[PDB]
Amino acid sequence: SPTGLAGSLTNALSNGLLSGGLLGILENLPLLDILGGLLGKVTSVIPGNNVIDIKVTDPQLLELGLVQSPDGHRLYVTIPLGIKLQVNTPLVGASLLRLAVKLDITAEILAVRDKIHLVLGDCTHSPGSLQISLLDGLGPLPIQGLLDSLTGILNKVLPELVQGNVCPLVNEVLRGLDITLVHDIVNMLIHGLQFVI
Amino acid sequence: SPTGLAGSLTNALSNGLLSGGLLGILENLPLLDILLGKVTSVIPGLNNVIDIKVTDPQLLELGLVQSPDGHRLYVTIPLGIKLQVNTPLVGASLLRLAVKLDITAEILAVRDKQERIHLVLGDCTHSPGSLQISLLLPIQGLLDSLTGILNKVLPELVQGNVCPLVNEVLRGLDITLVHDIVNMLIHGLQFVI
Ligand SMILES: [N+]
Ligand code: NA
Repeated sequence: SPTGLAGSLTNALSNGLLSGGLLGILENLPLLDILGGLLGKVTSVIPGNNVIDIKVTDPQLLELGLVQSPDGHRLYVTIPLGIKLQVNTPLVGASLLRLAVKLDITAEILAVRDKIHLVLGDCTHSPGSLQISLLDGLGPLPIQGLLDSLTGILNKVLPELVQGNVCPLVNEVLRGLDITLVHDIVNMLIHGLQFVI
Repeated sequence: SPTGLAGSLTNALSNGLLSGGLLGILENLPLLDILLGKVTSVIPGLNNVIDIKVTDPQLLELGLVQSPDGHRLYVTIPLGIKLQVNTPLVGASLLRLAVKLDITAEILAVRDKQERIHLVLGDCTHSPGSLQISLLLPIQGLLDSLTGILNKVLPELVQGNVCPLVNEVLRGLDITLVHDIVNMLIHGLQFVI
């Protein structure tokens, strides 16, 4: 089952991310930190328990993708990510929405010189990767009256959040990859040779 | 466990050989099958001169080296066996031997006139100066006789039975491992440390 560089890099990346650890990073996202208006936020806190609450669970990593530029000098790894968002309200003590979330992080890997060598270029959220799906709901009301408003803000906040949280890690994983694996992959890029087919 | 090509190649070969399966081939070597005293034993009815068993077949760490131009590759396949010598005539054992032998497979990348690149074996040979022999009522006499014949027969026998295998293994290697190695050899690029 030993294989070539392409299959070795993605296998090595995954193992690096998981010992990062990515899943913990994907469980401890500060979604509320960022996500009338404040009057309610104030009335509930001063209420002396309420508001809505959001739990992050079932974080997961899926099979990485790998694509190489036609010229052969650049590598683009895509990192499919998954989380579930449990939307509740402690006030009534009920769960209103259960969402499944999927998102991709597209990291570009470059070869660079500074006397370590295989480095992260652009880390970003792939456009169109964010798929929010309804898993469960208290009833027809939150689904017909809350979801779309909720997902709407989510399509605006999450991607840049995940990118910012995940993106540092992959760089830490690139530097720390097997020395000999890196060396070989660099050679192939420098000479614009295809190893991802 | 994920490494570069060199590291990956060695592990791939080791797993490939063992599941080949190399050990069985070494045990089943036809050492015996190979004048007056010889024909005499045949004519009598109820007698067998001597027998040899091969035991404790073992595969050691492969060695890898790359040519200076970076176009050819030389993998070293260290081998080990134990030879127990018996005389079935009497019911006795005789002596035990430890034999260590090295096989050297050269691995090349050649370009086809049709732009296709194939990875090719040619050639495999028992490595000169590899064969080593050690001792585990008297028996000092035959020892030099057994040592002498082993010294002029074994290496070619092992080469003959083993390197057909390695050739089988190289064919069955991972498609992308081969394509990656081949590209780097045919473009003269070092990946062996
Ligand atoms: N809504
Ligand atoms: Na629910």
